[PDB]
Amino acid sequence: MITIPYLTAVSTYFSYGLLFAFGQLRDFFRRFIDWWQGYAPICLGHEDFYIRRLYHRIQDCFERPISSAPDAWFDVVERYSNDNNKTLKRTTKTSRCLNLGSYNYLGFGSFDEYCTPRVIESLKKFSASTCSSRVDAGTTSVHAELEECVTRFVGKPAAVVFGMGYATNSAIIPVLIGKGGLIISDSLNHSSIVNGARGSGATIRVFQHNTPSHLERVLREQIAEGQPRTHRPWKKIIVVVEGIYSMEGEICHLPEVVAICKKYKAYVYLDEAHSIGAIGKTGKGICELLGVDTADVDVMMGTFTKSFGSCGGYIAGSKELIQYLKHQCPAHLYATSIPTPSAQQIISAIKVILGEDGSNRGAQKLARIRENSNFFRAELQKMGFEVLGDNDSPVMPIMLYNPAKIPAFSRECLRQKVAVVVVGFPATPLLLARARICISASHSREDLIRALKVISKVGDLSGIKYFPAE
Amino acid sequence: MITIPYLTAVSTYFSYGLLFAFGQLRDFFRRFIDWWQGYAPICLGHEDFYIRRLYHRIQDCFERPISSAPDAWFDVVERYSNDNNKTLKRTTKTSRCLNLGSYNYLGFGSFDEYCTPRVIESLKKFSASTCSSRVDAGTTSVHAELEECVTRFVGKPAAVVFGMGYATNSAIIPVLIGKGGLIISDSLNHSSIVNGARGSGATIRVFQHNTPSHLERVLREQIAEGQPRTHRPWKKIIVVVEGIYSMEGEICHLPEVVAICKKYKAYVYLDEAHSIGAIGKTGKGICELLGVDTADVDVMMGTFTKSFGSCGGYIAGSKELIQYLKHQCPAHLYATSIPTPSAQQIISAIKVILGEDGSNRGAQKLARIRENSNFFRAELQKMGFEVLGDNDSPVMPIMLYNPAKIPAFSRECLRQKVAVVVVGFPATPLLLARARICISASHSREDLIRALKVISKVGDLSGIKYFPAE
Repeated sequence: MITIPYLTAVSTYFSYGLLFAFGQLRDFFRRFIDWWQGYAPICLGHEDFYIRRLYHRIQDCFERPISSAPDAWFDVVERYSNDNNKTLKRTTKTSRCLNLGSYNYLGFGSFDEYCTPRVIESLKKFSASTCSSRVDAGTTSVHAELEECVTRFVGKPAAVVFGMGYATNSAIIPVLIGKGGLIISDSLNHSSIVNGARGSGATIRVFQHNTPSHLERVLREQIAEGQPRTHRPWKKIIVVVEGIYSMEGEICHLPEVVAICKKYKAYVYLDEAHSIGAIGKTGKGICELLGVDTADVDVMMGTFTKSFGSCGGYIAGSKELIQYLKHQCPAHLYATSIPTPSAQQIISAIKVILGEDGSNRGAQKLARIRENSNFFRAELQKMGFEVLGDNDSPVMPIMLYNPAKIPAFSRECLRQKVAVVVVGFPATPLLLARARICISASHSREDLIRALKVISKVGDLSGIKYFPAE
Repeated sequence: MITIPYLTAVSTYFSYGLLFAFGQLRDFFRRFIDWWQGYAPICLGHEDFYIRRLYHRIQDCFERPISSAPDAWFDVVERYSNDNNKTLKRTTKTSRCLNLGSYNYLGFGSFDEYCTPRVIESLKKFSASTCSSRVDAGTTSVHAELEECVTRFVGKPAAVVFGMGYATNSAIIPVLIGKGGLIISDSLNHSSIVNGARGSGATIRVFQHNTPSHLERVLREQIAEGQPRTHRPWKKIIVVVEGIYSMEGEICHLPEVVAICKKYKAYVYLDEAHSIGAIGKTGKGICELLGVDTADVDVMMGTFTKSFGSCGGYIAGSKELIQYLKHQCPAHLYATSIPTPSAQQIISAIKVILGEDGSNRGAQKLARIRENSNFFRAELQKMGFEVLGDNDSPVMPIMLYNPAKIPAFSRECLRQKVAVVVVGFPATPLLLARARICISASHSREDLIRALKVISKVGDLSGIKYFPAE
């Protein structure tokens, strides 16, 4: 699924083994110096080896504090050590870098003159948020008006909105499935989905990432073998897939997945976290870009953090599914309602996207998010880099493959006034370290042109042009 | 289940091996002399080895033709060879032996003055039997009156009567169970029951003869493992047992079997072939002797050949079972009805047994069948023989254990005017050859006394007094 140059797959294992060897050696001279209030230690000796022997070496590439709105250009605060690199502290000095590590695709995480004036007015009339849950006193009028805009937008009959995009997967999967069920998940699913599956009693299998000929062969075996020990019938089967598989940048093969789930009478659980304002000619997600009937999928989970510039989540489906969840979902019963100015800013963003604001800049954003991604991705391939994903996706990871290139590609770019994101080993597979580039609809062409020459010059030093240029 | 003297288990295998060795040698000198119309042979070379090398040596102990009614005393025809023992032919000379190899328990296979005059009258008014089946023109009035006497006698709501006791098991088991079902049979079941189970598509397991602690352990495994390859659920389970296990003479442990079949929701199929006029204070069978509610068993098969002195069979059960069988049983639809004088002789025998004939000799038979069996069996044990069965059973096999004692115990007894039955290897297990003694209610005490001294003198020569006398 990823083409790896053979000579680089060898100098990566060597680079990791050298780190392992020096780390064990150094940790062996700490265990004999600890000779100099009775409870067990907070953490054992060797459960955080790669946290203190690999992460602390490059800890200045993460948790960079900014002091400006998440815009195309922000200010980055500078940090010193003051005690030989153990606890970084922040100065007063700042910079002015190009934002390429945020998520605001449509450029809503800013001050725009249709949403912020309405949200400020919906603040001084409702005071932040209610202190009760939604079934007691936290269902304001704004919370009832917003659950209609989401149903109109997404397309399904009814929807529920929560206040966290991570609790939208750990507090719902236990409700729909329980013990005796099955969950054929995709390999590269978020942590929230797997934690939600663990919170119930269901069994989890995994089919190969983004290929249906392997999804069929797993369903056949699992229905022909029943429960793992007492070969009862499987009470249910649910298949979980994602719209755009981030950190791989690929659009899912939805038409070929739904067709196989219908045949074996399994259910489908879609996850449009990255693809609900980005892809599509109207912004309706993958079910519109790929031309699939929205009633073939049973549940559709989403998130407003990335595109609409406001926290939250939702679930949409048949009108009895929503009635069941509103009566038996712990996140709906026990948790405080989503704040009011954080719901007005979703209402007034869906109005802009649908063009009901009077102006017509709801289509300029949708066109400029595409004419920027198709340009950046095309230009990176011509210089010989290795970028993944298709042509219609806001994310494009660049593969690095070497643990030592992670602090080299980031420190140079920050020094030349460009900010990016890099991902290491403990989170990713060992061999696949990458950098993630996020392109928004607020970047101008003059910025992408200037940022491509900064990247092309840094990529010569590290030698990450694995493919041949022209 | 049978105590075998060790020194006799060794001279039996030696006796059989010597027969095997001489047989192979002799058959090897026939295959080279056959040198002196194109179709394949009727029978291969070596599928009837024990028919021509073991049975032909003692073929004069079987198929003895008699020329008198099956009474306490009959006439046995004498046979010569005339061509060096290849084809026995019958003479005109006869004998007068003591009948100990028939089956008429209650002494109905004779000329008694309440049944024969009625049967002769029901003959000259109905001419043998109808030439049609029962669903077209073979349901005479006598056939409708007889199916009421059987329901009154047996006790269950409805009953069907057939014309053969062997077709009463091969044409019904296919109807009740089919493919996907299970049949836990007892080891020592008749050939008809196993053939009937083979005629359907059901699977057959076997539990250990007359022990319930092994019946439970088979049901547990078979319900915990499902179908043998595709672990579906078992569609049904039926348990087949017999009232009195002939050729072992034991009464079944019915109360401990029904209790375990209720627990696992299996069905029960009883087989009262040997125990429907013999045991019981009224002659109602094992369900009366052992005190078990007759509604705990689902199907009850029987036979009129042994006790009532007339061919036939029956099945009794719930009024919808009979309605289903009368509409979907091949033996009821395609086969000629049971003859009329052979049904009148069952009606007029059940009337005698129930005491509705005016006289009271329906209880004299039931008492004299018991005071004769309890005497004969008690006297045989005191002389040191090995007899099986309980105290309430008309059959008592005497074990011989040696293939050469089969023609020795029979030829002597016939010479001293006593007729018995012996059973060999191809039919029985190898080690267990026996003689079967049948005691009726028509034998007098003077006959049993005289027959016991003939047996006690023959048993000295062959040395079949394995147990110690007093």
